[PDB]
Amino acid sequence: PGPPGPPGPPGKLGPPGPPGPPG
Amino acid sequence: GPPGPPGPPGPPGKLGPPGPPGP
Amino acid sequence: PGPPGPPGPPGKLGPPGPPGPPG
Amino acid sequence: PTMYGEILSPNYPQAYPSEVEKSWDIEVPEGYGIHLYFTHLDIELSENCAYDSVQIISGDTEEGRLCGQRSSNNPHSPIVEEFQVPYNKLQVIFKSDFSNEERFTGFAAYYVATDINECTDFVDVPCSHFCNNFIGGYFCSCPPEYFLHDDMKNCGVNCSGDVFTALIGEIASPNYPKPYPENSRCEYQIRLEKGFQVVVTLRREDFDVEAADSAGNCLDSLVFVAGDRQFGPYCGHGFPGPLNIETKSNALDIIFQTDLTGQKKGWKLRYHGDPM
Ligand SMILES: *[C@@H]1O[C@H](CO)[C@@H](O)[C@H](O)[C@H]1NC(C)=O
Ligand SMILES: [Ca+2]
Ligand SMILES: [Ca+2]
Ligand SMILES: [Ca+2]
Ligand code: NA
Ligand code: NA
Repeated sequence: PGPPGPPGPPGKLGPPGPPGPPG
Repeated sequence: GPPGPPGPPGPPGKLGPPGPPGP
Repeated sequence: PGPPGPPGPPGKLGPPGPPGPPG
Repeated sequence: PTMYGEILSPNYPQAYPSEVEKSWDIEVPEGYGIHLYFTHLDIELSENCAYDSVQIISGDTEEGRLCGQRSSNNPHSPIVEEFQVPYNKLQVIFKSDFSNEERFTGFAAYYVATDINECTDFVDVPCSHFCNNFIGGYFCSCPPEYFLHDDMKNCGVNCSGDVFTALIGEIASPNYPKPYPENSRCEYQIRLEKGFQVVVTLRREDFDVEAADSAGNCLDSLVFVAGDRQFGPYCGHGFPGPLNIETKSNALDIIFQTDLTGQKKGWKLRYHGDPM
């Protein structure tokens, strides 16, 4: 049999993190 | 001959952007 | 043997990003 | 305006910074196309190349949008991606998003001016006879005794200039009764004294010009101009008009126009002067 297909595209960008502290 | 199988799924997405600033 | 297989599907969603700065 | 050049990602061959948008404007002189080719490609991979990408824009359409890591198939060439545009201008745009999770060394590209072969590269050849291509342009040429028109496209025989002032004379198409030249405009002028009128006579068998098309249009034509009055255009096997024409004028213009193909025996006429 032939070579397995190239791996798929990478997953979607992760969501932004939470808001931060306050100096 | 026999073609290769459909490849594996891609890598997981990268880390999201940093969150917004706080108050 | 056979010709290359097709690409796989997309991977899982990435992890949430770091927390925001201050200010 | 250059003939060749080099396009490198920011900080090449090291990793490129985040959140950058760089653009290059490529211009080669008129008469040239552009061969753009990449010899290195190491950019962050994403679906539809949304995060990081290098963009190629010709005219204002998108020739390509590249990202990811790729090496060459051939060991005889380092070229990974290449574009051939028939335009003399091009734009390259490189952009990166907020983060790189690995070391990405960007890209390296080169462009060269490519000559346009106007004689072959297009559906139509822009010359009536011989097309001569050279680097950066082209030119048309003509067979012996044919000369190039002001449009620098059409070649034609020089058969104008002879002004007739004699009260009686004969006029024939070039080379009569051998075939007349192609793609030419022959202008004959008769100028008599005021008190006289030019009258044209010819035998019907002394006129053989290419026949009209299916719509009655003359491709080759003979026309007589006496001021505003007009006789013709005439064409076909045998003179279709009057065998005796009283022009009511002492000045007459005879215009013989032929296209590129289809030539016949031609024509032969006589003029004389009648009183007013
Ligand atoms: C053509 O020949 C005539 C002489 O008969 C000459 O006066 C003229 O300059 C030549 N060339 C053109 C373009 O008419
Ligand atoms: Ca990036
Ligand atoms: Ca050329
Ligand atoms: Ca003709
Ligand atoms: Na770089
Ligand atoms: Na003739």
